Amino acid sequence: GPPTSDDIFEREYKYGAHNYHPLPVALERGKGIYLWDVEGRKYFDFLSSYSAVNQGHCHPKIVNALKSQVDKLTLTSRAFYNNVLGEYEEYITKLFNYHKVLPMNTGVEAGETACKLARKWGYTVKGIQKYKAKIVFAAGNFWGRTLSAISSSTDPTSYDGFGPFMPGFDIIPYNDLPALERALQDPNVAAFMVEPIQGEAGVVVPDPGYLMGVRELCTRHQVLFIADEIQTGLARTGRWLAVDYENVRPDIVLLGKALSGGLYPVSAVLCDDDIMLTIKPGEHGSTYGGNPLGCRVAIAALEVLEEENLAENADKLGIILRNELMKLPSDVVTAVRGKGLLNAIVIKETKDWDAWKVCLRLRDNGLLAKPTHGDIIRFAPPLVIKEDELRESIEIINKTILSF
Amino acid sequence: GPPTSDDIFEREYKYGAHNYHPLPVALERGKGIYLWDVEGRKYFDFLSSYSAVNQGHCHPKIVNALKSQVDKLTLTSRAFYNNVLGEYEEYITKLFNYHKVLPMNTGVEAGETACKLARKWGYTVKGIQKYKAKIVFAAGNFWGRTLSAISSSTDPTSYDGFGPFMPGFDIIPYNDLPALERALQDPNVAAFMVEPIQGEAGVVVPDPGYLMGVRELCTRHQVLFIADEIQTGLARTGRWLAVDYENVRPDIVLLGKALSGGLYPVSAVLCDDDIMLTIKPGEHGSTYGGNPLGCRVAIAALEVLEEENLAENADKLGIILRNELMKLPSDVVTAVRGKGLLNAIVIKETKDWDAWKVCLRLRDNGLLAKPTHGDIIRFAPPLVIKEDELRESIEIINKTILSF
Ligand SMILES: Cc1[nH+]cc(COP(=O)(O)O)c(C[NH2+][C@H]2C[C@@H](C(=O)[O-])CC2C=O)c1[O-]
Ligand SMILES: Cc1[nH+]cc(COP(=O)(O)O)c(C[NH2+][C@H]2C[C@@H](C(=O)[O-])C[C@H]2C=O)c1[O-]
Repeated sequence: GPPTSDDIFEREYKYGAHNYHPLPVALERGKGIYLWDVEGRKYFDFLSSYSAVNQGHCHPKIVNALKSQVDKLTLTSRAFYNNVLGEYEEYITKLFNYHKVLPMNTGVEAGETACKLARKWGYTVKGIQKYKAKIVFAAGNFWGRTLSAISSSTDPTSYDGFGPFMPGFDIIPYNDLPALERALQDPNVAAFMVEPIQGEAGVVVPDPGYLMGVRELCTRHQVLFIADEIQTGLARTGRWLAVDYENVRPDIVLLGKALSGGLYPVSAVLCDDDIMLTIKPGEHGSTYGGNPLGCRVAIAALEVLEEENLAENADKLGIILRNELMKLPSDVVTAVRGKGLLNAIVIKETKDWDAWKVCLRLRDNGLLAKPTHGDIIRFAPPLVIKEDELRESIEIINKTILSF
Repeated sequence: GPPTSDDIFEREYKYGAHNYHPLPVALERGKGIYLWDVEGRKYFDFLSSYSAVNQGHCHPKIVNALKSQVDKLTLTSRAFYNNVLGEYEEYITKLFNYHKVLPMNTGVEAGETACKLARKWGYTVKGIQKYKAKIVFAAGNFWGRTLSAISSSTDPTSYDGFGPFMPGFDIIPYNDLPALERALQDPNVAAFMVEPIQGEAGVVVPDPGYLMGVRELCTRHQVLFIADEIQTGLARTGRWLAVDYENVRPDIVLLGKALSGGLYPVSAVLCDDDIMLTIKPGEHGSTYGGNPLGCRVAIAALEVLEEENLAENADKLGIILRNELMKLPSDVVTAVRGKGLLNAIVIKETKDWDAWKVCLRLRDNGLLAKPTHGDIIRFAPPLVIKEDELRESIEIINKTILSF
């Protein structure tokens, strides 16, 4: 065990795969909104592990839930029942007001599950001829790194080199109701999968009334509306789900990341009986999906969000953050956009700087954030952050931006 | 919170998806080789969560590793480095003697990652024209429930209804070297993915010399040999990897399940530099893949396997188990097969009994096991089980089988 930061990089370089190019910073401790590196330096976290730690790192109540259950039982597999799962299922379903939930582990798996449902329902309920069922996605979407996920990606870095692509995936522009209308003319379309705000694409927010339109068009052409809320859901945008901003009820909602508070890989797929029960016994699952340990963390993690009114906090602090960022000069920061605490800025890439360089200097001033395309820096702190703390971070941003 | 077993079933029936039909038994506690239900009844576990708990449930050293790290840091995402990952990577790679490891969460994800590597290497190193690269699998294979996984399945229950399938997946019979030779005639084949013993299919063991043949044919036609050891690896069959029985070195090995000891979803993809480095930064990953918490559990979990010589235990006890099971009457138990502590029996389905009924009666006599096709019951206890305990379980098996 080499203790120094450079030794952590070079050890991961030798023995680990080069499938990431992370911001050079070796972290050793995390608590609430703060991260510490192995030389003891302290950083505000403005990524929140793409929203996985809405509750802040190692939130005590979520930690205790984990610590309590590990001493009892962690995995039976779903060959048997465990005592915890059904309790979790009763909570999550009643919370979001859907008949049933299907538990999975990672975010991609929730997506894969939704496509399987979309398709199954397409064949069995809609009466589409077998293996002609289609799913529409939006350009800029991101929902994982499986062969299926990357088959619906408009990002060359994701799909280039990764071999024949899954058929039945059509792609239309995001934030475009005429495009959706055009596409849903084909009776073989089963679902449209879309994010209320596109995270990985650079916090792209659609025009007011987009989600209402999507809901209305889906209903009109008998097509399932799948809301991927893995990153925008669970309080970050300032509501339980980002779709709540327009009072829209998707057929299928996907949850992940914050569902655990960073303590365990837990994802969920929420839908009603007419859709969910198209999948009979033996036809879908996952070894760790619904395990006792994950479910306990999830209950705790959801309790934190509700009882600390983190949505309401996120909404109000979001406004402050954006208003301050808009005071930066238009020549340097060309855009500020977001809902709640899922915001971003676009920096003008020039001969004296880019987003990477900025993020390096932010790190040197005690703030951690990562660029997502080369001009776009994302500002997503944990939702347990308070007004003064946020105003310290903003000063760190201003300082760093104005120093170039 | 209803405390009774029937209430656990009916609550999961109402609020949870119907994608499993588990053996009616509601478990609340697990430790070593034992599981306890909510009415306080005690059961030997002869499934080991399909090999996830090789180390027994809640093994103290693995528990402590989890308990220690949760208080420190659990998830930064791979936008940054953490202090733990590279330590894990140095251990796992040196243990199995491969240059690099790519960390993922669930078993399916390791599979998906291997195909992506197989393909990428096919295009970039082998020079296959883009999107003609093929992967061969074996009939009866099982490696997850993604659209890709089920696209290579010969099981109707897995693929029927799940919409157009991934191209470039050819399927040949298992345990058939002439079939493999035939298939690898096509220069566009990139990899052959196969299990040393097929778990989900009903513990199907190939003839001695199959894996040597597979290794020799793969090498001859410049095709990657991908060994899925998610279930057979990590001591269960009586070796570090089941492939070790024939001293064969696959190009890519997949690990999972026992890599954590049931305490966390951790999978790994192990290969050398010429294959691994075909994937550049930004082109593959996973939110929870390589997280500090999972890596700490994994180190601990691998330490238990080595320092408690569980392979050596598994091998010896395996022999006893099989020898005893073969003494059962041929009229009832038509086959016994396995390596180490991954065994199974086939029951003759008749009007007086089947595998399901048997497993119900085993439950009533304090043993837990599930059938995998309707005639096949799997016997896979945790590897920390000792000779007397195993001989108590055997008496439970004999008793139950002879009572019909
Ligand atoms: C809306 C939505 N839908 C599904 C998923 C799949 O989630 P998962 O990783 O658990 O399979 C995600 C995960 N988003 C990630 C993962 C990440 C990495 O480091 O690989 C980069 C990144 C940026 O957004 C998601 O944002
Ligand atoms: C060799 C190998 N390779 C990949 C995977 C997928 O891994 P994972 O589920 O972790 O994603 C598995 C999973 N084995 C399981 C999971 C299960 C269910 O409930 O669906 C049926 C069962 C029987 O063995 C595997 O044995």
